[PDB]
Amino acid sequence: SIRLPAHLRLQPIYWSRDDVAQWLKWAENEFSLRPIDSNTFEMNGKALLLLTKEDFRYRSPHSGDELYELLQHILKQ
Amino acid sequence: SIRLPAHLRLQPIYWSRDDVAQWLKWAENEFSLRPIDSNTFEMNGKALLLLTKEDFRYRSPHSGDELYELLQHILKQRDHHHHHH
Amino acid sequence: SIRLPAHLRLQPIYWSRDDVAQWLKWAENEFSLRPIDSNTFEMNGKALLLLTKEDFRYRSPHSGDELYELLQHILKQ
Repeated sequence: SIRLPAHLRLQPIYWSRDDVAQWLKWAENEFSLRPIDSNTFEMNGKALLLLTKEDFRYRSPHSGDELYELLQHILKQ
Repeated sequence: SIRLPAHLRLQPIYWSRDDVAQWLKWAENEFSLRPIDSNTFEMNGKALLLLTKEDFRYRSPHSGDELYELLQHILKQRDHHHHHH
Repeated sequence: SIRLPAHLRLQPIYWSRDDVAQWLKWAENEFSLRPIDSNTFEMNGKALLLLTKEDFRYRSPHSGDELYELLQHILKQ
């Protein structure tokens, strides 16, 4: 299953810039992804929700698609 | 959700150049974007609608994707406003 | 038929990042595919299951569709 750390259980639309960075770090560890510079997603959650999947892919060629789908899964929960 | 001020809740095609500037200020605040220069898009809404996402990135290296997609969301909202029951 | 080697019979959701790489190595040989880079999917099984078929196609222009359907077959088994 997919369970977020307590500090990230709020809806993504409320995530701060730090929350987004924490989410990226959590995802890296939970899914064994290649590390990326969190500054590639220089925004909060409300802005993150505006990005298209292609926007995720160009920011992270190696994990963007997974991160986008992970976010969709979180929203669907 | 996303709610524009009254003077901007019209279809973007009806936005004046000043409306576009006001939209940028509203967006910067609403989405906590890095400071957007007032000369980023000196044109009216009809003109803004002709730009591509790449154009938004060139004009706003820091917030182009956010701004372009925010405009897409606004267009979808207007479409729903005019076509729902 | 399609039979996974003993070390890959555990459910994909439990695959480690190395297991995913082992699956790719097995698939390339079993299906006579073009060479698959061992880091084509830098993630574990939980992450692999979140990707879409389009993502597989982008990651592997030569075999992504086949690998995605192979995974579905494994999940159905």
